[PDB]
Amino acid sequence: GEVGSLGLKVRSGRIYEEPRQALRFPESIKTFQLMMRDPSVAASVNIIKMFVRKVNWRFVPPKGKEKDAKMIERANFFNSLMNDMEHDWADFINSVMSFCTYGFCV
Amino acid sequence: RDLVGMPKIGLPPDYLGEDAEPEKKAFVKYCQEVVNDLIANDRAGLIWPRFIDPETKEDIFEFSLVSRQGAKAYDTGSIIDRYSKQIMMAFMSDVLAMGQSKYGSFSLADSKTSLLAMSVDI
Repeated sequence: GEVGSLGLKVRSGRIYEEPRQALRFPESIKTFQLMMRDPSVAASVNIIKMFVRKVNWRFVPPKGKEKDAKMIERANFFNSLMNDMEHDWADFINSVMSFCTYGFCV
Repeated sequence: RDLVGMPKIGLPPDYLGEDAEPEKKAFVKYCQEVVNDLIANDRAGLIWPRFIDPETKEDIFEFSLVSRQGAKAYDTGSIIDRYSKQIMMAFMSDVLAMGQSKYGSFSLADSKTSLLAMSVDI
């Protein structure tokens, strides 16, 4: 059993980890826009997004059972349904790539 | 607005005016042409009147080149160069300044694709 707890900050629902007021979610958003304005920061967090959005994805059965017809047809169905989304996979990667600017993306 | 070296002519207030004697007014007119037409040709030179006033021990007429006693604080030349690289860095177009290298290429299928070349791929 979990005899302890990974209690991070739990101040008032908002995570109060960062001891600096500016870099907390109510104002961290602005702070991140302000720092995003800078050229060096913009290019440095743009190259990472670049590299992530460069590769493509294709579903693959596990190390073993890669010859099973069930796994192959499941992979085909997964890939087709990935292409069946109204927003393309690349668009999903684009939406995720807010990842760098904030550290999380729901 | 870098007026260093500009010719400055100092005349007594009597010379400058409309009621001044014709001789004085003729002198002012000549100084106007001298200002307007002086260059650094072969026959460049000057024959100016010189009278050191016994009082104040200073001359009344002088032809002098205006001089500055300082230097501009910031070097504008290196300042602009920094921003130009930063702009190219934002678009990752350093190939415009640096030029084509022998280890960079624009070919997508090549194993050494340039940063800018991959951007067009995206």
